Amino acid sequence: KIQDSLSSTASALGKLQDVVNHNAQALNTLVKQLSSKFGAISSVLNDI
Amino acid sequence: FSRLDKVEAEVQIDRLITGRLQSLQTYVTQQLIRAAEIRASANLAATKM
Repeated sequence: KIQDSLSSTASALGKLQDVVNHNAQALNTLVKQLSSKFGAISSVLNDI
Repeated sequence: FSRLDKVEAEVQIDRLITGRLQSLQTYVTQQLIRAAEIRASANLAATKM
């Protein structure tokens, strides 16, 4: 019974999914966060 | 704003907003540390119970 009980729902594996989602979200926030200007002329160094 | 032109005063207000944001970040980091310690204590209490 436990075999079908695992796959019947989808919230049983919450913790590991939360871990991987947190890691991916942190990475994505970090990569997107460099688009800011921080009160400068532009976010691209070469044009500056 | 009330005494200077925008082009120069905007730099000063940017300095101020950056400082306030950093202070908020420090507060939140302290809160995270305290929450972690409290979580450890709560787990100990749950085991006790």
